[PDB]
Amino acid sequence: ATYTVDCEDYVHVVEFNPFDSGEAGSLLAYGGISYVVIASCRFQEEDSTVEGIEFKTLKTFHHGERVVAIAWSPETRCDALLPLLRFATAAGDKKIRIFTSDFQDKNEYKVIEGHSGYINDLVFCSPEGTDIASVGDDHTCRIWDLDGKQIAMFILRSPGMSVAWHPEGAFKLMVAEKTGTIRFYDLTTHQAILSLESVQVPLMSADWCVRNTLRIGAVAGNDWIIWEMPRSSYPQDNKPAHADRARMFRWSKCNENVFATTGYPGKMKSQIAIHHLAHPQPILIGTAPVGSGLSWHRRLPLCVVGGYRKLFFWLTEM
Amino acid sequence: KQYKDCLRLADIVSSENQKLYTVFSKTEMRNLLQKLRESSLMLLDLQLDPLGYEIQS
Amino acid sequence: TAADVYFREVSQMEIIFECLVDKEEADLESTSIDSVEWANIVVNVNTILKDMLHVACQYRQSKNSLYKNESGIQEPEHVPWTASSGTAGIRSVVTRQHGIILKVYPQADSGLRTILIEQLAALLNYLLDDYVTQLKSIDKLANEERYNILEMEYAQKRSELLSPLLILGQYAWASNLAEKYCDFDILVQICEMTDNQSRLQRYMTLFAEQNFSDFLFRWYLEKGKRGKLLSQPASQHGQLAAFLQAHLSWLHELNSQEFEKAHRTLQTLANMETRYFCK
Amino acid sequence: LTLLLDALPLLEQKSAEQTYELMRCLEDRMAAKLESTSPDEIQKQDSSIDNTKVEMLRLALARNLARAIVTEG
Amino acid sequence: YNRVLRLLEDVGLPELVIQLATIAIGEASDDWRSQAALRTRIFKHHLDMGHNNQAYDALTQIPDPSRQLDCLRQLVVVLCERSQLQDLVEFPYVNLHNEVVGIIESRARAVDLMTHNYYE
Repeated sequence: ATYTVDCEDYVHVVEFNPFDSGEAGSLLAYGGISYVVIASCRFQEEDSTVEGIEFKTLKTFHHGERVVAIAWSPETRCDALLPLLRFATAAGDKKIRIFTSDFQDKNEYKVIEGHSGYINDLVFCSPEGTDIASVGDDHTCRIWDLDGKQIAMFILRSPGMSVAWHPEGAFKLMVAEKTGTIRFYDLTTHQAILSLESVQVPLMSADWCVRNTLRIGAVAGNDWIIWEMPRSSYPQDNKPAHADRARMFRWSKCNENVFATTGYPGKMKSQIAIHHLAHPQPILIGTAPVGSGLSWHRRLPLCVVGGYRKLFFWLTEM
Repeated sequence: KQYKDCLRLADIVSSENQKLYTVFSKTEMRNLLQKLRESSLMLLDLQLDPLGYEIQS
Repeated sequence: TAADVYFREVSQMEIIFECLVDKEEADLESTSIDSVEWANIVVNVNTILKDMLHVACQYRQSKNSLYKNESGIQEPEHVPWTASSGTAGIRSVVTRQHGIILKVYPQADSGLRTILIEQLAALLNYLLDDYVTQLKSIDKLANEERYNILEMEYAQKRSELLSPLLILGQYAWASNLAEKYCDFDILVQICEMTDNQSRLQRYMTLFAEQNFSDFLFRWYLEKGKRGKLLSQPASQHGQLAAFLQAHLSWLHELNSQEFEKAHRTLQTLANMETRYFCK
Repeated sequence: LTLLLDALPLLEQKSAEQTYELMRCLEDRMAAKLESTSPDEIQKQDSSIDNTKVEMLRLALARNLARAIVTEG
Repeated sequence: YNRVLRLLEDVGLPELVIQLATIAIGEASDDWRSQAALRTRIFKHHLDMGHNNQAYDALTQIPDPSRQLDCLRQLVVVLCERSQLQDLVEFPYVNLHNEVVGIIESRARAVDLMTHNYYE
């Protein structure tokens, strides 16, 4: 790893804030066994006054449960006039928790109940940050307001494994199902618009390319899979990602040809593989002893993976 | 070791104010570009960009 | 207890005389440097499983075909053919070999001559495994190639796992391992990249059939990990490494005077330029 | 003697070969004393102080040698 | 109890393996072979991670005789390998201070001098 930061406990999930918070540093959230930490990261590649990585814990939230997914709210700002931290979490208790903070003394959380199975993924699904989409082992995709009222529910054919909001198009939710189907839902009409099918199963994670909204990447079985819309429902590319089960797929936020994949946590060291579409092999192979969560920095060609009491950062040479 | 100022000679030679590019032969212009490339390689060895500016990863 | 039926199936008496070296190993008390007799019994099994693989190999040198390994036939036996047993790579026979390699845990705590004899031994065994994968890959026909290129990556990620294991070991055996899985691009090419010898990767491409099309696809795949102008100490003999790892038409103008090509790339760079006005 | 006492507080402060060198210098000084220095001058006060300084040096060198071995690793 | 502990042992989560194995001691009190195997596994992973105190604690909890001595030996080999000799000096040998001393001595005067800052 280019950089390494020590953590109090095991990192189960890690997510960079994909939004602009108005600070010079990039916000990072990571979930432990019973807590969520919010930190600021500054890198030597952004500021020549930083030697390597400046990592500052801003806030720690007691969760009481193992965090499985974290979603940032678009309303999240660190501006001194009206600081507002908002994020959602899913945990092993099948509940969603929305956290709100002013980075001072006001720390509130709301519990949302209604999933009957484990929640596998969640996102904010509105530009205004009012709505949360969640997917789980109850074979539902559910839409919630910040009041914890269910606005909508889509019945899935298998466990929902990943959910993502479309970066430019209003009302388009992507839902990846474990059996290899990726569906798109319109949240205005409450209808499925389209599906894609993976050649391999189980489908474990899918992400939108923010730089090219026609591209979707995923991991299914051992392979990474790319689709280009609207050209075909069939994959454009399908290549090996890992020797034993791929787990997470995330697109780089700065490059439309770069993405990271993670292997399944197990008896082998979890490998991170960074791929470039022009290359038949990974451009970088990292090892994390046991790691969960994968996120990309908003501006830098830098990705983070959580591990045993550590965050590991890889810079990719562009 | 003023390698950044070596590259500014390209801006001076290409300047329409003095039209210095009109007095160079094709062989001299090739030799100038080779010498500018040599100074640009020395900037890369100093961990600067090919033009002598700050590099951000 | 019997043998006639354990000869038709002797392959099983190798996956279990390993599980009985491990349950002997649990009682080897060989955690500290003081234990020794118990690191001598783990080697006595390593010698027998090894010379048993030596015997399968030499009985595949004693062929009868006048086309398959002509040496040993009506032609001179002074030069044996490929020392492979032409084994098909069993998924339990191979697993017990990749188990007893990871009994490189003893060479951590062991007297100096002993750590070398078991290292020459685990080298002698692995040079039968890489030989049987090579013989099986050679036999593959052109169609169904997708399965053939996936079996290649599987052997190449194991010659690549047999290498970090011998990165702590003696490199006097690296010359032999590199020649054993020979026509070796993956090993020798990553050895030329960890050092400052791109005089070696030039000497490798000088005497080769197609190693240029391999080194770019192999070096390009490994670019930024091995042979990187930033991983190597590129300023010394490592800038002598940087000279061939710098191997391209922009440079083409400097070394061949292709001004027209230089103009096209210089304009293309000028268009993508957003960061610096002066540039 | 004079320079040996200076080395005393210097050692006292909070490579392995360098530590061994200093020990050698101390021993050479002591052998010279056993021979050249008269029995009258041999009997002086700093002997016990010199021994404590030497024990501190041995302890720092041992740990220093271990640190050097770790760096070599 | 043996299974959940084995699952924790796989994925590589040694802290959760310790927590679950502690719960499993309450239920399967009669069982002692699976408990010995799981505690030996916890010891190994703590030792591999360099968690010397937790590895020592795990070794003292092993049901089968003398596995504590096994935790004590591999330990000195790797501590001397990590050239982390100061910690080893600070860590007084648990009860048998003279056992450790002598076992160490033995292995040491039995090997060579061209591979051992062990005398060091």
